[PDB]
This record gives sequence, C-alpha cells and structure tokens, in this order.
Amino acid sequence: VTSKWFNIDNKIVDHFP
Amino acid sequence: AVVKCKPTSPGRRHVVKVVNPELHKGKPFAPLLEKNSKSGGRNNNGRITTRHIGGGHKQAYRIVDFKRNKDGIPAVVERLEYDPNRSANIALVLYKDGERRYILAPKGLKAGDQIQSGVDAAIKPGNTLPMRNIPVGSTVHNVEMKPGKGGQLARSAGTYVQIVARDGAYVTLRLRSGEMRKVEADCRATLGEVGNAEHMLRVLGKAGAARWRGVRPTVRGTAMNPVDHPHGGGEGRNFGKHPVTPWGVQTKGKKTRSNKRTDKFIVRRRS
Amino acid sequence: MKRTFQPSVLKRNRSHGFRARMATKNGRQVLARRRAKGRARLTVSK
RNA sequence: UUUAAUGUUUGAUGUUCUAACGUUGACCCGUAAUCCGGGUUGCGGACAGUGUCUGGUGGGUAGUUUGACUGGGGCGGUCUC
RNA sequence: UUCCUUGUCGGGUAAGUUCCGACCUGCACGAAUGGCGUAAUGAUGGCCAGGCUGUCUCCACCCGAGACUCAGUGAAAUUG
RNA sequence: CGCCGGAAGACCAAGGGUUCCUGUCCAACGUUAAUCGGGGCAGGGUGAGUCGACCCCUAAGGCGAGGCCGAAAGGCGUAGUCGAUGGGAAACAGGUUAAUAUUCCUGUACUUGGUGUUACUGCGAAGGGGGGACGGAGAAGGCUAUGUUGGCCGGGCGACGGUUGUCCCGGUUUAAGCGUGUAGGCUGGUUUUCCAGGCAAAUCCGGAAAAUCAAGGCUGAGGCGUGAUGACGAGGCACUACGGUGCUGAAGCAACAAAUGCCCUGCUUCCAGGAAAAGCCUCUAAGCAUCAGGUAACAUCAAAUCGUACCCCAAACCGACACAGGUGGUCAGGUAGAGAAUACCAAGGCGCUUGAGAGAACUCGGGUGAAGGAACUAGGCAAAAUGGUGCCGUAACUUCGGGAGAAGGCACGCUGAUAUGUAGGUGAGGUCCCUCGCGGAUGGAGCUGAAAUCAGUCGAAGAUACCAGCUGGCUGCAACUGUUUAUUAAAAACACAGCACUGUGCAAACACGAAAGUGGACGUAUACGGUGUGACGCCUGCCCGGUGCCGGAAGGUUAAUUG
RNA sequence: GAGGACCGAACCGACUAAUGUUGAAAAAUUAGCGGAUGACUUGUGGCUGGGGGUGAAAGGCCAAUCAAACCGGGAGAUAG
Ligand SMILES: N[C@@H](Cc1c[nH]c2ccccc12)C(=O)O
Ligand SMILES: [K+]
Ligand SMILES: [K+]
Ligand SMILES: [K+]
Ligand SMILES: [K+]
Ligand SMILES: [K+]
Ligand SMILES: [K+]
Ligand SMILES: [K+]
Ligand SMILES: [K+]
Ligand SMILES: [K+]
Ligand SMILES: [K+]
Ligand SMILES: [K+]
Ligand SMILES: [K+]
Ligand SMILES: [K+]
Ligand SMILES: [K+]
Ligand SMILES: [K+]
Ligand SMILES: [K+]
Ligand SMILES: [K+]
Ligand SMILES: [K+]
Ligand SMILES: [K+]
Ligand SMILES: [K+]
Ligand SMILES: [K+]
Ligand SMILES: [K+]
Ligand SMILES: [K+]
Ligand SMILES: [K+]
Ligand SMILES: [K+]
Ligand SMILES: [K+]
Ligand SMILES: [K+]
Ligand SMILES: [K+]
Ligand SMILES: [K+]
Ligand SMILES: [K+]
Ligand SMILES: [K+]
Ligand SMILES: [K+]
Ligand SMILES: [K+]
Ligand SMILES: [Mg+2]
Ligand SMILES: [Mg+2]
Ligand SMILES: [Mg+2]
Ligand SMILES: [Mg+2]
Ligand SMILES: [Mg+2]
Ligand SMILES: [Mg+2]
Ligand SMILES: [Mg+2]
Ligand SMILES: [Mg+2]
Ligand SMILES: [Mg+2]
Ligand SMILES: [Mg+2]
Ligand SMILES: [Mg+2]
Ligand SMILES: [Mg+2]
Ligand SMILES: [Mg+2]
Ligand SMILES: [Mg+2]
Ligand SMILES: [Mg+2]
Ligand SMILES: [Mg+2]
Ligand SMILES: [Mg+2]
Ligand SMILES: [Mg+2]
Ligand SMILES: [Mg+2]
Ligand SMILES: [Mg+2]
Ligand SMILES: [Mg+2]
Ligand SMILES: [Mg+2]
Ligand SMILES: [Mg+2]
Ligand SMILES: [Mg+2]
Ligand SMILES: [Mg+2]
Ligand SMILES: [Mg+2]
Ligand SMILES: [Mg+2]
Ligand SMILES: [Mg+2]
Ligand SMILES: [Mg+2]
Ligand SMILES: [Mg+2]
Ligand SMILES: [Mg+2]
Ligand SMILES: [Mg+2]
Ligand SMILES: [Mg+2]
Ligand SMILES: [Mg+2]
Ligand SMILES: [Mg+2]
Ligand SMILES: [Mg+2]
Ligand SMILES: [Mg+2]
Ligand SMILES: [Mg+2]
Ligand SMILES: [Mg+2]
Ligand SMILES: [Mg+2]
Ligand SMILES: [Mg+2]
Ligand SMILES: [Mg+2]
Ligand SMILES: [Mg+2]
Ligand SMILES: [Mg+2]
Ligand SMILES: [Mg+2]
Ligand SMILES: [Mg+2]
Ligand SMILES: [Mg+2]
Ligand SMILES: [Mg+2]
Ligand SMILES: [Mg+2]
Ligand SMILES: [Mg+2]
Ligand SMILES: [Mg+2]
Ligand SMILES: [Mg+2]
Ligand SMILES: [Mg+2]
Ligand SMILES: [Mg+2]
Ligand SMILES: [Mg+2]
Ligand SMILES: [Mg+2]
Ligand SMILES: [Mg+2]
Ligand SMILES: [Mg+2]
Ligand SMILES: [Mg+2]
Ligand SMILES: [Mg+2]
Ligand SMILES: [Mg+2]
Ligand SMILES: [Mg+2]
Ligand SMILES: [Mg+2]
Ligand SMILES: [Mg+2]
Ligand SMILES: [Mg+2]
Ligand SMILES: [Mg+2]
Ligand SMILES: [Mg+2]
Ligand SMILES: [Mg+2]
Ligand SMILES: [Mg+2]
Ligand SMILES: [Mg+2]
Ligand SMILES: [Mg+2]
Ligand SMILES: [Mg+2]
Ligand SMILES: [Mg+2]
Ligand SMILES: [Mg+2]
Ligand SMILES: [Mg+2]
Ligand SMILES: [Mg+2]
Ligand SMILES: [Mg+2]
Ligand SMILES: [Mg+2]
Repeated sequence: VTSKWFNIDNKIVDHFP
Repeated sequence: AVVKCKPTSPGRRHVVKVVNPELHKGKPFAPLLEKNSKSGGRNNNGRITTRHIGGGHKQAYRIVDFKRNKDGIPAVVERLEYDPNRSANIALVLYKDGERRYILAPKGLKAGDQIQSGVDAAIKPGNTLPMRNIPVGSTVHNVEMKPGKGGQLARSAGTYVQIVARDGAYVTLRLRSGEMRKVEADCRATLGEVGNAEHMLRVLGKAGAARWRGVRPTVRGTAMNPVDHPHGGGEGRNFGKHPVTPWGVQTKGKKTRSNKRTDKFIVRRRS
Repeated sequence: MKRTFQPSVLKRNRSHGFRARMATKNGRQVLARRRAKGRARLTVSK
C-alpha cells in the first residue's frame, strides 16, 4: 500500500531546513 | 483583390483575405480527382520526421497536367477553379477531341482563351513549347529539367523564370531565387507567369487560421529543458551559446548543400 | 473516476490472442515458456 | 656549376570520347502491376558513388575524474626539508 | 530591476513601510535573450471608494445531522 | 405519508455471463434481525427468409507470392488478401408465457436466388462510362409526431354551505403494404450527321454541326382511398385457488397550436474547398452463334449457421466492497417559462439493509438578530448584497468595432371597458371560373390570440416563490480566444497572428532508418526546414578586438602513401 | 446573417472556500466559478516503444510507477 499522505507532504515532513 | 476585414472581433481585426470572384463556385470535375489522406509528418516507421504538421481541412487531389504533351490539338479554357493543394489556381481546359485536363492557370488568362502546346505553337501566354523555340529573354513558367519528365520549376503563385541565354544544347535560366541554372534546350516551358500573384498579400489574422492549413504550434528551443534542446535550460531567460537546430547543427549561416553531381549545371549561386 | 482497465474483447484478442502470439518469433517463445511451465491457459482467449 | 636536342616517358593541368558505372527521363515486355527485372533509346560519364587506410572537426552520444587537513562544511591558508 | 531605503517632495487618511504623481544619487534599465506606449480582453498582481453585511465590537437564540443513553453487529494505529 | 420525473422512468450498444422465472432452505454471505435476497440447493426459460452477426465492398492500418535490402534473427514493399467505426435485398399491427417475442399464434405483406413451361430476343469482361458520392453556417416554407379545447359516447348528482348545469370523471386508438401523385427541388426536349478523346472496341460517355418542338423527364414529405363488415376499446355481466379467468361491448369526429423529427444528400452563402470500393444502370472486345445467354408472365423450390434470457448512469460493467466516483447512443407528457434552466406534477419508479430514546459541552449544515458597519484580517477570506422584461438615459478614452447591460431611473398584480376577445394567425359553408381536381378567385362562420390606454380595487410588499449581473476610480504584467505541472503551482509561464535572420534548385535542405526505402510532397523559392522575437502604434543607436559562421588564396606548418 | 462574437443549460474543464484526511472516495462532495460553432468535444478502430516515443514545454505524460517504464536474467552486483 501507499504511505500516509502526511508523511509524503513536503510542508509537514521538511519542517527543519 | 485584397479586402481588409472589419474589427467586429479581436480575431477579425487583422484579417486580410484575397477574394477572386472569377473562380468557379461549384464542385470540381470528378474524373480528375483522387483521394489524398494526411500523414501527420510521419513516415512508414511511424515516427515524426517533419515537425509542425497535423490536422487541417480534408482535401482532394486534382490531377494537374505538368507535362503538356498533347501536341497539335487546340484547347479552350472553360473555367478557373480553386485548388487546395497549391498556392496557384488551376484552369479546366477542353481539347477539340473531347478531352478535359487541368493546368496551372497563368497570369491574365480568362475563360474562353485558346491555348495550344507543341513545337509549332504561337508565342503567347499559356502555350507550351520546347525552350529551343522560345525567344531569348522570354518569361516562362512550369519549366522542365529533364525532357519529358514534366514541369518542376516556377510552379507556385506569381513565380516565373527568365531565359537569359542559349548556347549550344543548353539554355541558361534565371531562377526565381536568383540562381543561374543550365538546362538543356529540349525541355518544355509555358509562356507567361503563374497567376494569383497576390497570394502573398493575405494575412491569416488569428491562430486558428494557421490550424486550418495543418500547421501545428512551434515551441522555441530556448523554452525547453537541456534534455530536449541544445538551447534548453536556464534560471530565467539565458542563452549564451551559438544557435543550432534541435540536432546540434549550426543554423544562421552554415551552408548545407553537398551535391557534387549537379554542380556542373549551376552557373552562379544565389546571393 | 476513469480507471486504467477499459475492457474490449476485440482489442484483447488482437493484442494478446493466440494468432497474435503465433505471428512473431518472440510471441512463439512466450508460448514455449508457458507450455514448459505447464500453465492451464496459454493465451488470453475465449 | 649550367643548359638546350633527340628518343622515351612520369607527373600536372586541359580538351574531346564511350565502353565500366549512375539515371527518383521516355517507350516496349514479363503483366490484370507508379514494386522489381529484362530490352531500346536519351542524358550524364571515368566524374559521382561505395570499400580499406588517413588528417581535421565532433557534449550529437558514451565512460569517468573533480585531494586531504579543518574547534561543522565552503571561502582563505597549508602539505617536503 | 534601488542595497543604502520606510530616499525626498506632492496626493489620498485623524494617523499610509503598501498605492498614485514627480525628482534622478540607474549599488546593478535600455533597444527583436527587443525599448517605450497602447483601445479591448484576464477565475492575473497592488491600491481606493459607494452599497452591503455576525468579518468584528460581542455574541444570543432557534432548526436539523453527530456527540450522550439503550438493544444488535463490531474495527484501527500503538505496545520491554 | 414523503422523494425523482431531460430521471432516481423506458429501450439498447460496450462489458459481464445465468444475476432471469418457479419451488425450497437460513449455517456462511447481507455492515443489525430476516420468514426476505443478485446467498445455498433443485427444476425451468432464450424459437427469425425480413432484427443483428456471418455474407458482398472498401478507409486508416495490418500481413504480404515473387522482389529489393540486411552478420543471423529480420526490414520494406508489388501483385494480392484482410481490416468498420462507413456503403449493400426484404414486416407490420394485434394477441399470448411465471419467465421469449418485429422470432410463437391470428390477419395482412414484402425481398433475393435456383429450377421448369410459354412468348420474344444479340448475349458476353479481370475492360469503358454513369451512379453510389459526401463540408461549415444560415434562412424560410410545407408537414407530421404530439398536445389542448370542443363535439360525441358511457357513468355521476356527492360525508360540510352549494352543485340538472356554461356542472364532475373516463374514453374518443388503428400499422406495414398496395393505389393516387400533392407543397417543394433539379433540368430544356427530340431526331440526324460527323470526330486527333475514354490503353483496343463501342450504338454508351465526351466534343462539333444541323433541323425541329414549347414542352418533357427525374425526384418528393404529407394528405386521401384501401388494408379494416377486422383489431382494439370505457365499462358491464358470469366464475374464482380471490392470483386471476371467460363472454359481451358504446362513441371512436372536428378545430386550433406545434417540433431539435420529415421534405432536406434540398435551397442560399462562405472559404478552410469538403472518403473509397462494391451492389445498381449502361457500352462493347475475345468468344458463341437454330447453342448458350437475355427479357417478361406463370408454377415450384429454397433462404442455411450463430446471437436472442437478464443488468446496462448500475447492488450484475471499470473502481479489492451491495463503494456518494466513471460509462457511448435512443425516447422526450402537463401547468407556468425563452427554454432540454427552474418549481410542482403524469406514465413509471422509489424511501437509499441498523434501529429506539434524550434534547449537555463541542463539531458539522442552515435560519434570524438590538446599536454600530471592515473597527476583523496578511488580504472584505467567508457571508451579506445585486439580479427579469419594456422604455428613458449614459462619461473619459478608442485601433471607430467598442467602452456599454457603463452609471442611473421609471412601469409591472387582479377586475371592467375600449373590443359580450381588439390588432394579428388559421380558415368551413356558400358563390363563380376552368384545367374537373390534392385546382384558382371571392367570402367569411368557427377556433386561436398578444400588446396598449382609461377607470377601479387589494396588500407592508405585484420581476412577490424557485430562477436571476454588485458597481465605480487609479495602476503593474501579458495584445486578444486558447494551452500547461492527471494528484499542493493556471500564471507575468507556453502558443499565437505578425516581423526578421538563415539554410534549401528538387534524387532539395532536413528527419527516421547498418540498408532498401519513407516523410518533407504527388509540394517546387509567393515553396519548404531551423532559429529568435511576439497584435497594433512610434522606433530599433555605437562596437567585428574575443568566440562562431561566411569568403579567400600567396606563403609557413601539416596524414596515410613513396623509399 | 459574418464572428477562434455575447448571455446561458447539456457537454468539456477546475479559480475560491468549507468538509473529509484509519475518507462515501489511494484526489471526491457541497456552494459558488471558466469555455460553451470551435486552436471545441465525444464513440469505435488504427500507428509511434525505453536513452526511445509523444510533448501549445510543466522533466509533463507513456496502465494508481517516470531526470530514463515494467517483467525475466547477469545475480548471492558491490557495500572500508
Ligand atoms: N490530504 C488529501 C490530499 C492528498 C492525497 N495524497 C497526498 C499526498 C501528499 C499530500 C497530500 C495528499 C487526501 O488525503 O485526500
Ligand atoms: K467511378
Ligand atoms: K514559439
Ligand atoms: K529558462
Ligand atoms: K543510356
Ligand atoms: K568518388
Ligand atoms: K581543531
Ligand atoms: K565548535
Ligand atoms: K537594477
Ligand atoms: K494629506
Ligand atoms: K501624507
Ligand atoms: K508591449
Ligand atoms: K486569469
Ligand atoms: K489589471
Ligand atoms: K444463515
Ligand atoms: K457493507
Ligand atoms: K458497420
Ligand atoms: K461494367
Ligand atoms: K455523346
Ligand atoms: K429475445
Ligand atoms: K442531549
Ligand atoms: K443577470
Ligand atoms: K488559464
Ligand atoms: K507553460
Ligand atoms: K524562410
Ligand atoms: K506525396
Ligand atoms: K573582424
Ligand atoms: K567584435
Ligand atoms: K569576429
Ligand atoms: K450569427
Ligand atoms: K445557432
Ligand atoms: K473523431
Ligand atoms: K530506460
Ligand atoms: K502496471
Ligand atoms: Mg516548422
Ligand atoms: Mg513562428
Ligand atoms: Mg521550463
Ligand atoms: Mg544538450
Ligand atoms: Mg537572469
Ligand atoms: Mg565524359
Ligand atoms: Mg557527459
Ligand atoms: Mg564502471
Ligand atoms: Mg574534508
Ligand atoms: Mg571552517
Ligand atoms: Mg506619502
Ligand atoms: Mg494592510
Ligand atoms: Mg511611482
Ligand atoms: Mg532587461
Ligand atoms: Mg540586458
Ligand atoms: Mg538584443
Ligand atoms: Mg508599457
Ligand atoms: Mg483565457
Ligand atoms: Mg452499543
Ligand atoms: Mg490487532
Ligand atoms: Mg510499530
Ligand atoms: Mg448462481
Ligand atoms: Mg430474482
Ligand atoms: Mg446476519
Ligand atoms: Mg435479485
Ligand atoms: Mg439466487
Ligand atoms: Mg445457488
Ligand atoms: Mg510488408
Ligand atoms: Mg547467428
Ligand atoms: Mg475484403
Ligand atoms: Mg423480459
Ligand atoms: Mg464503375
Ligand atoms: Mg403521421
Ligand atoms: Mg345510454
Ligand atoms: Mg349522464
Ligand atoms: Mg351537503
Ligand atoms: Mg371529460
Ligand atoms: Mg473493388
Ligand atoms: Mg463491476
Ligand atoms: Mg464496483
Ligand atoms: Mg482483488
Ligand atoms: Mg447499501
Ligand atoms: Mg455506485
Ligand atoms: Mg456522460
Ligand atoms: Mg431539472
Ligand atoms: Mg405513477
Ligand atoms: Mg424526559
Ligand atoms: Mg442540536
Ligand atoms: Mg445586526
Ligand atoms: Mg438593524
Ligand atoms: Mg484594518
Ligand atoms: Mg487589528
Ligand atoms: Mg468572496
Ligand atoms: Mg467619469
Ligand atoms: Mg461609438
Ligand atoms: Mg456602440
Ligand atoms: Mg443599463
Ligand atoms: Mg509597482
Ligand atoms: Mg494572456
Ligand atoms: Mg503535481
Ligand atoms: Mg497540480
Ligand atoms: Mg490548481
Ligand atoms: Mg522555418
Ligand atoms: Mg518572448
Ligand atoms: Mg540593436
Ligand atoms: Mg575558412
Ligand atoms: Mg464564443
Ligand atoms: Mg487539463
Ligand atoms: Mg473546485
Ligand atoms: Mg461544482
Ligand atoms: Mg461567464
Ligand atoms: Mg457562456
Ligand atoms: Mg458552464
Ligand atoms: Mg476548428
Ligand atoms: Mg501514472
Ligand atoms: Mg540510466
Ligand atoms: Mg545482495
Ligand atoms: Mg556476476
């Protein structure tokens, strides 16, 4: 199955650039 | 006659159309029609080999006589017709024996005119003679390159060739591009110019008018990515390189003629 | 919305049928591999 | 050292020629056929074109490289005696 | 496109880092990788006004579907 | 009682494959129970000369004897042969099963072949000609499907004031075929002679000439007659397993309105200039000639095979699900309305496979709100507001088209009169004429029917519900309509008409291919490819030192080769 | 009676907000929104194949996968 969308979403995931 | 359209729409503002009222309003002559289905620019491998070709209006092919080898028999012009396959107009002629043929309509020719091909015809627009029987200096069209092969040069609307000299078995022509070419004197040519000389004065006016002629959009190479075009790429609008074709060959100046077996027939290249 | 499988028996037979496998050398090797494996259905036919 | 003559030619350029070769010119036949082949003829003609060898060009395409130390990496500096 | 910079002057506001007009000191505009204008057009960007309003001052009440209780069926992520 | 009704109704194609109908069972399946079911088990059910496939004919395209090309495998392609989404013969109405019906039954039809008899006779193709055979938009006329009202027929006299009438309810249907040839559309007709054309021939097609006639021919919806002394028919009567079954059966007309359907593959007009082949008609060649063959009438025989149940905007197809998603075509009733929008309804079909209570916070979808009115916020986000027809009126700017529905304003219901229903539309009877019929002129009965003015009247409100633009001022960017990141970006990005440079003389440049070949193009420099810019207006200045490209040939350097 | 003309249903699309986010749905619903005779839209069939196609150009799309598809093999690649 595909992963949870919130784990895909760049805004949520990449929060600490 | 060129007529400007009235700006009742933004797509009508710049339209200029060439309307000829002497054309035949009716169906073409059926026995001289063929099927002519479109390609899309694709060869027998299925691949696009010429870009920006596709769609357009359905067309039928008119079997035009480019040889004009029905010698000795006079023919009267019946009508002028529209041809969707070329820029010039075509005229339907009727021979004395009862045969009908299409020809390229020369300039100034009307319905009822008399034409005649052969070696002993008269020097008037519409008649086809071997170029050894045509005066030096004459304006001809529909010129042959090989005797009996058919006319190939000066076919499209308004074009013509001038006979500059005749020395031996060859005649020197001044082609419409400005090139001086030698052609043997047994090849045929038709007197006069090709009609419809204001075909170039028309303005399509909108983007859909080019799509009615089977012309699809051109994307600029500088607007692509580097994987697509040598010009592709950039953060903003960059260029920074010599202009080339999509296959890396220099455009804008670089000559591409390499034909060593026809260089002897070319007196002077165009300039 | 529209999914990827839109069935059509004519396009199913013209693409993966028996007469279409038997037409090329590579299609006859697909049939030799499936007979060697022992499959109950060689091609997708009637 | 230096030249001219005769005989012979080699290499260069030029001029014609036809018979190899080309023909996406015309006609005839296989043939109920815009493929192909054969025949006649015209136009080119030892050119073009192809093979082997060879110089140039060649991000069109391919395989790769692009150091370490370092009060984080980069930049700067340094690397042996 | 201007870093310094919310440059300076004028307009609009009681008060305007945005907006409009002008100045020229253009860090670092500029003529077909176009310059300057431009009627019409745009689910395009910025600003102002009239109308309108629970957007707000500041929330109140009401009508339905859940949440709550009863009977039947009955999951999930996680977990030394 | 509620919901849909341009569907959530009906019929199919694609796809599925027994889900169809009947009996029986309730373990599992159904988001609960289940006596029920698209679930389990058993039995039954799909009937064709005319519908569809198969069949004949072809398009794009596929395969491809020889052939051309290629280390091999293979690629391309001629003659051919396949390939529908297109062209090609013929059936309708009624009745019937639990479940099929244009297939079964009743009635009435039609098509194509084979054979035989009779009568007459130039038949014959792998060839020639015709035909089939074709675009977009627009306009109008003639019609029908269909609807409404009247008439006619059957029934009724009303749970509560009135209801023997200008009252209420229901019905008023009928096909293909055959005959006639009308509104409309196209076209001159006939005869004779001759001819460098249609690969040969031709009486056919094309061309030329002459004579003569004022008409002929082709096509064509609808109507009318017949089909039909039939069928159907509101109801009524007689039985019943109360599901249903049997018998009989009245009227069955007219006017008006009217399509997006038909005449119409028509007509008018525009440019972007709009399939192929066979069936069909005709001409002849080789050939055959008291043959064979052709034409007409009659009789007779044949028309095989496969599909046919059921669902098909869906619980049966594609989505793992009985999943708020997706899915091509056909049919198209009433009132209001411009309308296939919208509201309420008919035929028809449904209430969405958990319910019962309670009436906390909070969440979701909505209704209303004192005074204020953007003070909210990144930002008037979201809400609120505007909203129709007719008429008056409307600025800067402009490419003279626009801007513009600018802005803003007024009227709007019902009743009566003008006018017992007007202007307009339709048009019976009667009369006259002829061409005696689907004809013309006159005539006006009946039916239908806006819009306006005047007067009166009700409410707070008359575009009363549903439905239905917020408007204005300044400015950046892109000319404009379009296109794009399927699934966080619709934009100032891409495209564009226009402009410029450049390559290309035809076996074109260029592109796909070890090649043959193909596209470019059955085009020919007013054409084609590549690059940049991007409507239009005013314009586009200086630099050739660098890199690139174009031209040059003296000299220097310089490969294989030779030795 | 022209028009890549205007308003607006079918049809094609996807600008804003709210809901949903172990969803009714691995991209939808509701209320608004754009085009709506054209560079339109749609059915059936066909052709182009992986360093290849196609692309009004976003590295977009090529079976819920794309700066190099999927399946099988080299293969137990190599992994300071
Ligand atoms: N959140 C939304 C949209 C979404 C789907 N897939 C995603 C992947 C990444 C981010 C968001 C999404 C949903 O669940 O329907
Ligand atoms: K024909
Ligand atoms: K472009
Ligand atoms: K760029
Ligand atoms: K020769
Ligand atoms: K050579
Ligand atoms: K250190
Ligand atoms: K540190
Ligand atoms: K700047
Ligand atoms: K002020
Ligand atoms: K101020
Ligand atoms: K501009
Ligand atoms: K926009
Ligand atoms: K703007
Ligand atoms: K059970
Ligand atoms: K369920
Ligand atoms: K078909
Ligand atoms: K024939
Ligand atoms: K004739
Ligand atoms: K059936
Ligand atoms: K409660
Ligand atoms: K409106
Ligand atoms: K857009
Ligand atoms: K773009
Ligand atoms: K050019
Ligand atoms: K061609
Ligand atoms: K220079
Ligand atoms: K320079
Ligand atoms: K230079
Ligand atoms: K119009
Ligand atoms: K219209
Ligand atoms: K299509
Ligand atoms: K790949
Ligand atoms: K897949
Ligand atoms: Mg191009
Ligand atoms: Mg261009
Ligand atoms: Mg880009
Ligand atoms: Mg590159
Ligand atoms: Mg830049
Ligand atoms: Mg020679
Ligand atoms: Mg590289
Ligand atoms: Mg390696
Ligand atoms: Mg380091
Ligand atoms: Mg450091
Ligand atoms: Mg100020
Ligand atoms: Mg602010
Ligand atoms: Mg300013
Ligand atoms: Mg700039
Ligand atoms: Mg610059
Ligand atoms: Mg420049
Ligand atoms: Mg400007
Ligand atoms: Mg737009
Ligand atoms: Mg419970
Ligand atoms: Mg568990
Ligand atoms: Mg875990
Ligand atoms: Mg079953
Ligand atoms: Mg059932
Ligand atoms: Mg149960
Ligand atoms: Mg069922
Ligand atoms: Mg069952
Ligand atoms: Mg069962
Ligand atoms: Mg082939
Ligand atoms: Mg081998
Ligand atoms: Mg066939
Ligand atoms: Mg049934
Ligand atoms: Mg024919
Ligand atoms: Mg009728
Ligand atoms: Mg009675
Ligand atoms: Mg009575
Ligand atoms: Mg009473
Ligand atoms: Mg009644
Ligand atoms: Mg044929
Ligand atoms: Mg399914
Ligand atoms: Mg499903
Ligand atoms: Mg599954
Ligand atoms: Mg359900
Ligand atoms: Mg569903
Ligand atoms: Mg649909
Ligand atoms: Mg509706
Ligand atoms: Mg009903
Ligand atoms: Mg209580
Ligand atoms: Mg509540
Ligand atoms: Mg209030
Ligand atoms: Mg108030
Ligand atoms: Mg504020
Ligand atoms: Mg504040
Ligand atoms: Mg809003
Ligand atoms: Mg003003
Ligand atoms: Mg004006
Ligand atoms: Mg105006
Ligand atoms: Mg107005
Ligand atoms: Mg600004
Ligand atoms: Mg734009
Ligand atoms: Mg995306
Ligand atoms: Mg996106
Ligand atoms: Mg978006
Ligand atoms: Mg070009
Ligand atoms: Mg640009
Ligand atoms: Mg300049
Ligand atoms: Mg040079
Ligand atoms: Mg429009
Ligand atoms: Mg899209
Ligand atoms: Mg949306
Ligand atoms: Mg919506
Ligand atoms: Mg709109
Ligand atoms: Mg619209
Ligand atoms: Mg719309
Ligand atoms: Mg178009
Ligand atoms: Mg994908
Ligand atoms: Mg790779
Ligand atoms: Mg491993
Ligand atoms: Mg290995």
